[PDB]
Amino acid sequence: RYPKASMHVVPMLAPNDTAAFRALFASGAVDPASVVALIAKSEGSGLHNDHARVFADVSLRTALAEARGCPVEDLADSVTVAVSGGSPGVISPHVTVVTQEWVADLPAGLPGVGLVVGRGHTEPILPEDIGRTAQVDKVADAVAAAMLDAGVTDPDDVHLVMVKGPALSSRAVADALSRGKTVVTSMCWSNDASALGVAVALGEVKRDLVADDRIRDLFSAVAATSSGGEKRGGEVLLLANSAQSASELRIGHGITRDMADTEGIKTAIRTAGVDFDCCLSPAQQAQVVQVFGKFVLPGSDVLRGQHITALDDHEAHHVAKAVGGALVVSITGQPMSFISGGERNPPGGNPVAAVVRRLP
Amino acid sequence: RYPKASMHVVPMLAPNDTAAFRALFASGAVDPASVVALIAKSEGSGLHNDHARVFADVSLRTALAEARGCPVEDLADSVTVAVSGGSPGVISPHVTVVTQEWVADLPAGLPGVGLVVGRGHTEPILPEDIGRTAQVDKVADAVAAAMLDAGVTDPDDVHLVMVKGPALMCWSNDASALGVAVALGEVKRDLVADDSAVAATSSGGEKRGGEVLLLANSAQSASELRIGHGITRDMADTEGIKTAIRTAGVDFDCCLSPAQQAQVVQVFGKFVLPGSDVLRGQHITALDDHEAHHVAKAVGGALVVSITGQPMSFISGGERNPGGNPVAAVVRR
Amino acid sequence: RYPKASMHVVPMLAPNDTAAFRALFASGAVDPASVVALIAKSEGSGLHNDHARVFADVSLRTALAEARGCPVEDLADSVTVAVSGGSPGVISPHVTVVTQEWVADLPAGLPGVGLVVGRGHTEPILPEDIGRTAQVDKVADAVAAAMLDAGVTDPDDVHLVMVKGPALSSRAVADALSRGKTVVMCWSNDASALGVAVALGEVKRDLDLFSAVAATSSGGEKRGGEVLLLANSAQSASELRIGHGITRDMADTEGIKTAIRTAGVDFDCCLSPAQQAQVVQVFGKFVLPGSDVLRGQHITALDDHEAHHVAKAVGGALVVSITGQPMSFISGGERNGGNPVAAVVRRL
Amino acid sequence: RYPKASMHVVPMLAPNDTAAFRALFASGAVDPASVVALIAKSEGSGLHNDHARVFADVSLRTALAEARGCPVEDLADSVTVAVSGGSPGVISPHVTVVTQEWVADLPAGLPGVGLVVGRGHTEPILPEDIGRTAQVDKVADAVAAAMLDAGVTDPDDVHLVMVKGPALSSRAVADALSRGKTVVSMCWSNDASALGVAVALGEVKRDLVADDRIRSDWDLFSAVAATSSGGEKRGGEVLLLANSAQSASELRIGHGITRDMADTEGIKTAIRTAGVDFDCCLSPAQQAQVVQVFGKFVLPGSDVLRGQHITALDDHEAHHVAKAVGGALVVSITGQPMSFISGGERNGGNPVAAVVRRLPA
Repeated sequence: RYPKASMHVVPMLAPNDTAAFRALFASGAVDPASVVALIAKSEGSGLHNDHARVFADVSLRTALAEARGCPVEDLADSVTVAVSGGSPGVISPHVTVVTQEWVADLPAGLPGVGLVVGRGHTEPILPEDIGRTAQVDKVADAVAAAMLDAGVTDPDDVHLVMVKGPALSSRAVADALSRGKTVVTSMCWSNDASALGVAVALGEVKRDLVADDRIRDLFSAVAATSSGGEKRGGEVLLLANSAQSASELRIGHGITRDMADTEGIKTAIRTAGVDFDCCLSPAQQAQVVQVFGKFVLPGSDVLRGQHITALDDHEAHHVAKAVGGALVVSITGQPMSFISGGERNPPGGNPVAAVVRRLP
Repeated sequence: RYPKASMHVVPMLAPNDTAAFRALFASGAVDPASVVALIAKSEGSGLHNDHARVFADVSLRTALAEARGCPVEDLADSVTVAVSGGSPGVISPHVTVVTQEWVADLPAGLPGVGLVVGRGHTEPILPEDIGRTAQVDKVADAVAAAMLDAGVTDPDDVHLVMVKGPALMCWSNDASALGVAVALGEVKRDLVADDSAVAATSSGGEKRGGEVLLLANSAQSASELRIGHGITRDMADTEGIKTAIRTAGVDFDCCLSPAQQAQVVQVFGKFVLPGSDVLRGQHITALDDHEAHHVAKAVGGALVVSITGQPMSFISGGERNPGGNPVAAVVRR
Repeated sequence: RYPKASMHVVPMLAPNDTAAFRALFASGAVDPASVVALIAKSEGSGLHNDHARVFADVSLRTALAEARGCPVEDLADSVTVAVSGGSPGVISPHVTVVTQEWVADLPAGLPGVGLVVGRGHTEPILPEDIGRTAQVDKVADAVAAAMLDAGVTDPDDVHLVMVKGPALSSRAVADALSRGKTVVMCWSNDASALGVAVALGEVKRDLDLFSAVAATSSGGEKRGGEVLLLANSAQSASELRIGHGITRDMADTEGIKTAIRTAGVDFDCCLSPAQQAQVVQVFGKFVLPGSDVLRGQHITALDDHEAHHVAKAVGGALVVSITGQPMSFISGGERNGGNPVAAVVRRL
Repeated sequence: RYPKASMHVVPMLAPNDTAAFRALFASGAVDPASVVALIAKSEGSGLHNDHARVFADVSLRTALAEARGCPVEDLADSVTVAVSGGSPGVISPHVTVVTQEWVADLPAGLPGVGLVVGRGHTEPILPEDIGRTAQVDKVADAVAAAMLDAGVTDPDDVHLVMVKGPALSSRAVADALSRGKTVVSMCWSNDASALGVAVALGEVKRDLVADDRIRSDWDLFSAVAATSSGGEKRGGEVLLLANSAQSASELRIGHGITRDMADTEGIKTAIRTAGVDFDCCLSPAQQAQVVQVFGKFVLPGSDVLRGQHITALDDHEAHHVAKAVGGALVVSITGQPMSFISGGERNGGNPVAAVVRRLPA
């Protein structure tokens, strides 16, 4: 069997504006039953208590389930819904719809490698596990599972790994206590452990070097981790390439070197299959289907030898995404770009992945 | 009487960090008596009640007067102090020190036109004038006066005009901008009633005296700098910045080389909120956002700095308005 | 036809937490078909683009229609859903569920006047009407209609009037233009408030000119305005009574106290725990003050970028300090120095 | 010698508005040379990078020094300048000017105990000390020194202890590393400082202190500590307000504990124990007897209030909101917007002190 993945980027005027999204299926353009991921940007704060984000999640699930003719509960483990809140500046709220179907015959004429999607699920992550080696392990297992689901064995062909974990709630800690266990305290821990899990499963870090005392040098260049809610089941969404891919897309990745750097974005675009020096032409820009950039706050308050306010700013989270969005969009000309972050900090360095067209 | 203008960009770790600024003069590198403008970015909100901004203003004046050996009151109309609050993201707080002296003796091999600075003062602007034609007129007079002070007569050689007006705010700014338009012939005076590509207007305080700071070019310039300008087409556009850089004298297609980047001394970009919430055919949140003022500057700073690689860039704006934002660049000549 | 109004205040841990709300009906405690108003506080910004607020609105409707066995579209003109965003400080997010049944025996036991609820609907308010006398008039009609629905004729027995109006969109302005008409949120609110004043005789239709009891808000494109009115009447079978007061300045508790007292609680300065518990709900609108002078001193309340949030924080602190109940309906934050506050207490 | 302390509360329309402040001295009403503390509220964010706060600090010092006829550097260790940023809602920015002179003879007719002010200085607090027992100890020493400076030996007569400590700067950590020491910021310094106060006042036994329980064992606290930290200055500072029988002051201080975020009883207890006799409300006259309130409104320990969920810990504007609430409470009782409402940092009981008039018979 050969995998055929597609991406459709549709706008949202509000967290609950599913008009264009529904039109995608109503028009016959996309089969709702083949949808494997929804990756969205919503308007709002982007903070841990952003209810708009949840609103978008709920709305998108309800729309998709309606289009499938199933009740909403069914979508439980069949689709990855990842909504990142906060869409400052040039970032246009949207949802990227990811489909994948498997076909008996490989189309001919497809150059090099092509996009493939894998998904994975963690064993329940108990509150006692959060930020600790148990989480690291369970995530690693899920990532390996996702690599297998995508039919990928070379980790250098894995270009983006999104992990959704749980965070510590008061009900969670109460549960831990009620079973005589302790907790690390929250979201910062879950995220770090998750990132480390990715690093382990992709061989970027040796498992021997992991311990609860060293969790919070050891990095993944392609991890995009987030945490929240009470759901103990973690989830992995993996985007890679393979020679067996029937997709008309290819993914690449890069590392943004500092807060003002465009080269990481460019590298993502270029390694995905677009050939250019400095700028993209309109046509080349249009070949870029989606960019997934995580713009976490920098490691320091020094930028090109000068002091910046980016760590001191009460609005740091918002500002970081604003800057990232400005950069990405200035290159691609496409406001509907997936700009996540600015939680906390390759030192100084942020991941960015690009999905571009791969034509026969 | 050739004019020789220079710019020295020095960092500030805080609104009252005048260390590097003082070192500029203490080292003999710059003559404090030749300082004609201070143009700074401070950390803070950028809003009308930003006291950090005022803190930077007060601190800078006190430092400069100390370096001059005069008391602070004397600087009253000899130096233009313009502090724009709010330095989000990649913008590094700083002060651009602008000097100008006249020299008897025009030095040989300077290509084309060169940077010149002019300054002007309005008649008192009465509260009854704010946002009305009287303001428009008084500002226009001050701009003409500034053009004369710089020894410039061709308005196509004027590349930046900063106006500082009083408040009782959006009105004062609009009237001031119109004043600039009138004085540069961009708009006919007849078309003005109570019912510019290069204006950078701001207002605040009770001070009835408006102030103009004008940056232009002239053939008679002994300056080792040149200024250019551009128009930012929408919120995601880098072409206006590039045009500013290019027309100032840097020859490039798409990107600058490290050397070329280093040839850019300062950028003065005003990033007012867009005219609409549509950008490249898509909805954006930029007008709805409670932090719009901050975000606009963040975006502008990201753009400018991504091109020049210099965090100490003068990114102002955040005020309210489908596009069209002024940017000036000062480069080596 | 004797009216029996009740209020059930239930917590929400998030805009879409309808657990306690659903349990209200599932337990048999409240009949969902008798629900006439949902009045909620949600977590969020309280600003014009607060989607959490909308999230709560949608969630509440979807929960009430479920408990009614209808689909959600029906709740159409039958229930007033009013969600005020922004719950800073001591304000606990919640929904006050307002039921009203008509019935047969007037009990006795039941001293003086009692709570009654009236509802009303405006003629479509066209964009050309917003902020103008047409709106004033249509709102006035809707308020009169609501007074009638409640069986009240004396406007001195009306103690709270909530108006939901439309605001000006682009699509609205485009509409006005396409028919050659000229348009004038702040506007819609003022006109609505003036409507209430007219209908209650506080201001003479042929003219400093406030309503002491109006609580107005505007938003969306829906041309149909809505009135929710809370009053008293001698014909009321309710175990509750409503009163109102005016908050004199930003630091004043006397308006809250007056609301409580005139609703039927007898106290001088403080309430006892028991008296506190007699207070079922407080509806206070804490709009920004008229000036930046307070007890002879300068305050930052008008300059503050977070003014809207801070005003509610202050109001919530005041109300809750008196009643000891975090689940209090504290709205406002808009720009204007006297604020309305109403209290609903046990009759008993 | 008998101490005579006074307090003059004057408004500020901006961080650098020293008009009313200067008029205080120019009018002869107050002797600038007797000023021992400036305690101010400024407009601004209240956050760690609030430059308006610093602006107020600088402005006040410059004004005071000008009034003294000395240069500003001299005020170095003679005056405690404590500016708390962020004045939301009903809080009117202002500066409370604290004077103290010593007199040979005690005026007669002064009932009970009276206000006295003490000041103290820590040994340099090294970055390796921040949040650790070394800080706890150095602060304790400084508080004992302040108690002695005020002529007070009974810790039950100490009603407010303001500690200004250092915080961990990026250059501080570099220094620590450069000397082979470890570190761990502002929350730590504050906790350690608070513990220092608790130790020096006998509220907590020294034996019970350890680096592993400073932040952990929340049982250990001081009912009267008001701690803050910031800057690079290694020298901590204590400002202590107490009572004594030897006081010639026409004021008396009291304190209370705010039980939860919605509680007025702590404020009331402060007022009452300071010398105002009332049950529930104050009369206008009684209100006017209250000269200043110093309340620290740090965020609550939990998000449960009177059995319900509140947003106060989740809110991105928590720091601001906490002070808005506190200010509402204080001002609702005293009717005086110029009240010293600090806090906003993190943790469910908050200290509040009140200074009222104590008139001769």
